[PDB]
Amino acid sequence: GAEIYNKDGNKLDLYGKIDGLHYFSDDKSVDGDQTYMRVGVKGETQINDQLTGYGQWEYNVQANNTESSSDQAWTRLAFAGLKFGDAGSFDYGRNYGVVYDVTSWTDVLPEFGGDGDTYGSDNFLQSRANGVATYRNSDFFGLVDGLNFALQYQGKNGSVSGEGATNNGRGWSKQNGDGFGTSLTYDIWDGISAGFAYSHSKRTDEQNSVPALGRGDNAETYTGGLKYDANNIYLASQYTQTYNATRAGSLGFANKAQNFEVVAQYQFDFGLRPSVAYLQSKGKDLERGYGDQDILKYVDVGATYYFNKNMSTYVDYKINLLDDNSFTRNAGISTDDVVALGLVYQF
Amino acid sequence: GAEIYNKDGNKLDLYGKIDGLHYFSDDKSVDGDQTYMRVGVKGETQINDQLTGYGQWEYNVQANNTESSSDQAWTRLAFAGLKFGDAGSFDYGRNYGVVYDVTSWTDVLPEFGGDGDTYGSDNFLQSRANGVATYRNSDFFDGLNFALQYQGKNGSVSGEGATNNGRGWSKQNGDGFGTSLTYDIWDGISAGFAYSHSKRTDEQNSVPALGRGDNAETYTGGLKYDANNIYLASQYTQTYNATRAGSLGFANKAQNFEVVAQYQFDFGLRPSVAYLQSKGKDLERGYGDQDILKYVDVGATYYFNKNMSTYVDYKINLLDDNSFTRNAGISTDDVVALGLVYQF
Amino acid sequence: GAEIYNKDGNKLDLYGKIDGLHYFSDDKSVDGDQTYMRVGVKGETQINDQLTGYGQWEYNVQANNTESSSDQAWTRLAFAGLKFGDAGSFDYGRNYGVVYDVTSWTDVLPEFGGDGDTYGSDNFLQSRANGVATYRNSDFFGLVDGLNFALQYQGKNGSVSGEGATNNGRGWSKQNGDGFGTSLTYDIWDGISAGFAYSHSKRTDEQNSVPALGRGDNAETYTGGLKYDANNIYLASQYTQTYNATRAGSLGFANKAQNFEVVAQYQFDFGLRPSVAYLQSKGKDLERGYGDQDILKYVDVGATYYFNKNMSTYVDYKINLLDDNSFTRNAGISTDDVVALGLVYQF
Repeated sequence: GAEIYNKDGNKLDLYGKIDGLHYFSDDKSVDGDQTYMRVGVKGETQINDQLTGYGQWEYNVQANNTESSSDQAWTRLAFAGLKFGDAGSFDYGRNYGVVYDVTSWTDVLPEFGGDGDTYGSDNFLQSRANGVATYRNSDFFGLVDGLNFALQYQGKNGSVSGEGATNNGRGWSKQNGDGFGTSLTYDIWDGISAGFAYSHSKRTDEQNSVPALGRGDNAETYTGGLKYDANNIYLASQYTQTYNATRAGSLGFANKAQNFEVVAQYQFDFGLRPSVAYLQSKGKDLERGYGDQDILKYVDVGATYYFNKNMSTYVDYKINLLDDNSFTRNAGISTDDVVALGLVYQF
Repeated sequence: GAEIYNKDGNKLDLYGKIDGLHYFSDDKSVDGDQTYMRVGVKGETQINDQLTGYGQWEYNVQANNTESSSDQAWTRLAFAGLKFGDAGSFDYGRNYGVVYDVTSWTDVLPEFGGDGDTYGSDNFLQSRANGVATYRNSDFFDGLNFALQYQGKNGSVSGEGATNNGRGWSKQNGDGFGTSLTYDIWDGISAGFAYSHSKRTDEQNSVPALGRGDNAETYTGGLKYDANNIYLASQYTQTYNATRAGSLGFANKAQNFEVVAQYQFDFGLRPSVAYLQSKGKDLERGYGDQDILKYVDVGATYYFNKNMSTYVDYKINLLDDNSFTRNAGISTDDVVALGLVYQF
Repeated sequence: GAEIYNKDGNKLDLYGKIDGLHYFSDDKSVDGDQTYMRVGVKGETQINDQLTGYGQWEYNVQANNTESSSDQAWTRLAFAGLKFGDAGSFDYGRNYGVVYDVTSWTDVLPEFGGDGDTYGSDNFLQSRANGVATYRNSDFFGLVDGLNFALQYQGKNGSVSGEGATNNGRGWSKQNGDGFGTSLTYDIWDGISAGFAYSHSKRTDEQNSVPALGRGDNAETYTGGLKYDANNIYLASQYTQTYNATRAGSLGFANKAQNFEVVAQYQFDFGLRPSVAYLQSKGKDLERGYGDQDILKYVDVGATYYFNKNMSTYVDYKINLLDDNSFTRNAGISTDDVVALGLVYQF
């Protein structure tokens, strides 16, 4: 929270956290210090009785490498928008894709989970993305309480140079063409919710030529999710079928993929919040003889102790169930277990 | 604005904007998402009845690329200074060159214009620069503002012409100075003049193919009308070895001209029309006289209030594609910009 | 200072400085504009009567290069911690090594001194380091007033690739293995203090193979310091003996080294604060025929004028006493004088 300005209908919210974090793992690419911090600003201005303008900015700053290292900070979110009361809201910039409106229900683990597992950042509309225009409608205007739907469009994010280039070029793993997404969530009963999400994007020419894995003109995602959040109990499950949209590590994309996440949590009155979860990502029809491969598969057990709204500490144990093989080695998929210890100050 | 601290005579101002921006162009180096944000801090402390100290920092953060991209943020401004009441002020750090005291009068377009057009950043004293010492005097000890500015050498990465903060030839400079003078002859009518003289580095005279000379010079004159919901501003600058000729180097001499007309409606709409051109002369490699920049700008901005706005800007590029534009990398396509800005 | 939030027992402090700085030197790697700024956040939350949580973040942003330059900003500090009253405190993240608890007594020069001289940043536990767990006890609980001790542990910070790698790899100069440190300072009077510091770390494989200078499995530092700070007079001395821990420029580490810093200052009532100091770093038993070599040696004279608590200006003159030879030339150690002019706004 930490509202630092609230004068003349203009509110400024300064949020962020400092996370002293350490990983223990046989994977040397993962083991070691993981300390980082986040800094953010939420701003809001009242234009008239029916119109409110807003903007948000979220910045990730790593603190686990030296003062001469490179690329230690990056923007997670940055968008400006207008809210027209019950009509809805629209914003554009770097924001979360609507697919995350459902898959975030399982992104509640102490440390692991979320982007970088079954889905990644800058991975079409599955997570945070560049240049997304998002329309959101709350409670179906004034009709149905708990019914939310969103419509989203994303412009092409092409290559660095060449015919498929845009001003903000990237590598094939983080490219996209013109695409759209839609999400729909409803609370059938108190504490129980169901959600659906769909996204369809054009694939770029470099995605079909540079990597060895993944061929197709369109990336598609079908997502369904459930949530129970009542009586100090949190239960969430999420199943997604992707087409030419799930990353197969360094090697490319999977032609088809089935991702599944499920998590169970309980919140004690004195602050402890133990958590158990299972995540898997099944790839199908891979090129170069890989065929059907496990991209992700692990069981997560951990807990978080909340001192208050500004301080917490946690332990997270990722029990990796992947078997080391040619695919995991060539794609760069980690198969070792990791234990995470964190102490977080939030503001 | 958004002053967040004001206790015991010390004020701290937190300003900035978040700009959801998108470009439409046949030029692939320009087309696509352009979302960025800026965050800044203005600080002021009162030392005594006649002395006030201050510092400012302005930071640009791009938001149009991935979380693994590189060089997405940079400092636009960072300087500390002392104010001697009405007598004037002195400050040092990364600040605008005094040439911008006049050329900023035309830097009022919805999206385009300013640095990156007839002049650039780190381009001698034309815009934001490193290591500038600036003295400013108000009402000339009335209504007449004068500035004297000095900039230390900003050399190469290594070699004889190196400094601790080395750069490439396009953004290098030697020891230089500038001076500016603006006056309001009538209510709402202003005239300005600016001069700049800098030593050029050896790499600027050896590495690029275009531009040869020991000194960079700038002569600028400007007019501005700002009254009755009407804004009119014009600016003419003649440079010598100071206007960039794209990737190829500098123009030996160049004539830049900017003019803009705007109207502010009471309900928030602000349409804008402008014309910009950059004529390079006496270029090497057989180029001779070349158009570096030439376009007509039309657009408008709607201000919801002091914290929220939306704008569209259309750059009608009048440059003809030829050997010079292709080799220098100068865009000749049109650009359309759509933006939604939150300010704090 | 500049506390911007203080509500419901949660305080947020926003600090920093803007330093308009210029160096004059025959050394082209040092001469020119050195303008930079610092921004920091100090946060504190009260959990209960006996427990307080906190976090701090410090960010360095250079302003002396262009808007197209690279790696102009980096994190100096980022850690989260808990205070259990008189029992002590613990924090983890990027923080100062306990050796600096003593050597900071001489880090009081107008511009020079500190990191980059006898010791550097990311240099085992001598200065700011990644992934340090620090326990600190003040006044020996409540029993011995003015007696402070600290115990510190640092995990391995290995290479970018290979067997000795961690997730946050660096080059050999800023690598470390598992290490620990301890510090002890006592205030005999309110202005007279004595301090001791010890540090022991395992060395990485790249530190013994890539550089030409410095061989050994363990890095050690022994530090003792004296300080007088009363009656507008500041006197401080610090002597450190290192083993395979002092950097010998580009060539590697010194097998053993003796560092000495001494500084004398006086504070006038009208704001002027003249300063004189001497710093030296004597290397011993260097390979390739270097033997005993001077790594650092200069006399510092300067002054700082404080306008108030938020504005200051200073001049600092480094009179370099190093003679140019084969070692200084090959290691890249500057032997020229430097004059610094600074104007600082603080918030």
